[PDB]
Amino acid sequence: GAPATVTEQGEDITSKKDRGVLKIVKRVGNGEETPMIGDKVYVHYKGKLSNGKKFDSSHDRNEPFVFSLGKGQVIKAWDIGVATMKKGEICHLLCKPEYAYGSAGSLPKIPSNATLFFEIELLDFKGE
Ligand SMILES: COc1ccc(OCCN2CC[C@H]3CCC[C@@H](C2=O)N3S(=O)(=O)c2ccc3[nH]c(=O)sc3c2)cc1OC
Repeated sequence: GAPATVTEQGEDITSKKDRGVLKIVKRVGNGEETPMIGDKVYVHYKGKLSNGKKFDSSHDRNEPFVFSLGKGQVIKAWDIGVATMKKGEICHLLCKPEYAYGSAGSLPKIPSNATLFFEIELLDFKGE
């Protein structure tokens, strides 16, 4: 399935090249511009654990998830991954725990040492 495919066929987008964050572009977005640090970014996403369980979805809430890019408001994999996206892009990200919730996990849904899969759509980005 998609998690296996990004695990085996994804591109390492980390600066360390430690394969901690792998990406596949699923839908090519618009133009060449990616967001800049501090931009307000609007995304839709769904996340799955490596046991196949969906643990979150913005679609199911009928509202996007909004954060300021590159400020540690989200897991490291998201700051790194969303920074690579164009407006309108959909990607898959495979996130090792060192770029996610680490040994701590995140109760109630994310266990210790969890590799996470996300589908992310970059809806918009704007400077404030
Ligand atoms: C700078 O370092 C950090 C900053 C913020 C962090 O977490 C708060 C931000 N945040 C939650 C929003 C959401 C979308 C954005 C990505 C991610 C997220 O970052 N989660 S998520 O889908 O993985 C997700 C969803 C439901 C859910 N239910 C649970 O019981 S656990 C859980 C996890 C953690 C950081 O380092 C550990």
